[PDB]
Amino acid sequence: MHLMYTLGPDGKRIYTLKKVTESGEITKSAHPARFSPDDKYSRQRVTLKKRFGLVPGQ
Repeated sequence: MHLMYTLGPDGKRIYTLKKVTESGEITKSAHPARFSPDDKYSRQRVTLKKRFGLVPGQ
């Protein structure tokens, strides 16, 4: 039962994951406070289906 959907900032199904390879720096898609992390807005089907591009790096 992997892959999660969020309806917070908008309300749809923010695609993401929790498994080991769950998004990048960010906790997973969605917004952390300001347009930063992928948010699941990194066009799915790209890369390798892992994470959504990440952003809140360090």
